[PDB]
Amino acid sequence: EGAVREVLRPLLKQAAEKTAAGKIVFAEAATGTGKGRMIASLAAAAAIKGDTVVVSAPLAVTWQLVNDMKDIPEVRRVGLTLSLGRPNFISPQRTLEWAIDNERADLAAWIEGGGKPLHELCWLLEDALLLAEDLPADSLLLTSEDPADCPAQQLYVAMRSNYTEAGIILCSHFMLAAHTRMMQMRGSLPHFIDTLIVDEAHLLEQAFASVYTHTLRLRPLMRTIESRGRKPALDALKELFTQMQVASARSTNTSLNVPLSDVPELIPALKDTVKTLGALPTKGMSRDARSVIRIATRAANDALSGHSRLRIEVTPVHSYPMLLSGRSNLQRALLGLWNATGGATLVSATLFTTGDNGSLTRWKLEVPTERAAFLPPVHPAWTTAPVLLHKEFCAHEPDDSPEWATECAQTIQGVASTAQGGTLVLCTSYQNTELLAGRLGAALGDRLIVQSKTSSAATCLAQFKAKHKAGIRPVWLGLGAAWTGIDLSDHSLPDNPELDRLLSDLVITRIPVGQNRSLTHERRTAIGGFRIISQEAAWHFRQGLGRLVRRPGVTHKNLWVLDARIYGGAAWVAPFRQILDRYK
Repeated sequence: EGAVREVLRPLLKQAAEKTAAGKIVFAEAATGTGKGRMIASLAAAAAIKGDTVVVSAPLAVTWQLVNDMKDIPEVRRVGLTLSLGRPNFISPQRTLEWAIDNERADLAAWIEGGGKPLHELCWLLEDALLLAEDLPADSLLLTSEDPADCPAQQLYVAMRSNYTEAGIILCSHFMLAAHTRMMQMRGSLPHFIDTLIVDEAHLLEQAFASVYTHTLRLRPLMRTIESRGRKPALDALKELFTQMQVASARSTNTSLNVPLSDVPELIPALKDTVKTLGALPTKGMSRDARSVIRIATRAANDALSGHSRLRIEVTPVHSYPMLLSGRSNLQRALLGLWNATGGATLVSATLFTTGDNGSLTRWKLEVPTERAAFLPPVHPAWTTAPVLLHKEFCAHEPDDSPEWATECAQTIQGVASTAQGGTLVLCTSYQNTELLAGRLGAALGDRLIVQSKTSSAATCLAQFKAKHKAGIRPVWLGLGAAWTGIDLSDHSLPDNPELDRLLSDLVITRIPVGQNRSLTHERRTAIGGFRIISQEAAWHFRQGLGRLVRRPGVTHKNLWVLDARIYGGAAWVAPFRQILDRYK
């Protein structure tokens, strides 16, 4: 209990209390405040009382979390274990195959190299998601029908051997979501979690979302069908492929997620497929082909079903044919989680939108308001003290045009000249990256790091690290996952914050409006209006600004916000300027 830093001592004692009361606590503490110490204290406290403690954390931070939690002597009496279900592991074979015919050389290399971390934990889905953002995880996850000699399969078996029913179960958000959905469908986790601690809860929602996303990928399926039932199964898939195109042109864009009612052209083939794929003999099938037919049938069924929304990728737009089916409402699934939860402490650096307003996060995770509790935030002054906010900005309104691209690249070149070290330059579009890359790369080589669909966020991260260690002054056109969850703190030199130049300049080229393409946020925006478009945008803005200051004691860091609309004095940019007035 005594581990926690002094400033987090109050937020602990409330959160431990209310969770004992049965409330769902929203504990927001900024990055670099020793949150893991608090997590350890709460988990041990609820474990010594004897009721089941489950701490769900992104598996990337599970290492430091166990390193914090085993320093409590009570978590040695009462056992600590790690529930590592197959939802944590991809299929190396299927993932490598998907990487090849989608030309993600980074992902293919990582699989070939052994799936090493970015027993030892390999083939991790979170690492693969660092490597490939749009991974169709549902059809690339380790299943029960995968070969015993498949490396990920046998690593999972080796860990299932070491699993002992214990007091504190450490968990990934994906394991939690998969367990909850499995419980949902009846009518390796405790069927009633008495105490729940969710680190990095801002991601938990997406986890649940991914667990309900079923994807039918027709090319590996057709090649797996390679026997009795060949023409019917292959031609059912062929028809399903040919009907996927009469909505890939009918749609005003390929990207709007339509229900099954809007596009009935897919209804027959689906049915056909579901039976033809089911007609094939399982005696006469290799163990690994069972997985690709099972997952395909499950996706096709979850298409022709009560509550699901669809999207298509076929023909000239997308070389890899793929039908996606996701639920737009996660109310039943998250309420099944919460009804099986006595108390819960949602912990993250970003739970609130302004002050202690947990309303949007409340609605995201479908917490019942009678249980919610918004404890006050904990943001020490050093989150803004070393930072120096500047004024200059690309006067051209960001409209994804060559004029804006050239002028913004001019401004970024100036920043690069004054830059004393690593520079992050966050964009909101692949196109914004393409343009800025082309115009800004004439002046910068061996310094420019351009994020791309081919060049993963992880590859650019490692290139930033290495170009820093050698003495180059690197600029990174960051994108997507660069706003959230890339740690740009120099990992050497921990014992002195000193003058860390790995991230000296952060550069917001554009306000992150509409970066959330999830179905759930689409429903929310439909119901509640533009105000939560703005709330989500300011949420992403907070997270992007959170890249810079990672721990107490840093110096000479510079914030740059190049958006024209922020200084144009309009009304909607008000909550952004409000978080900007907190600087300099």
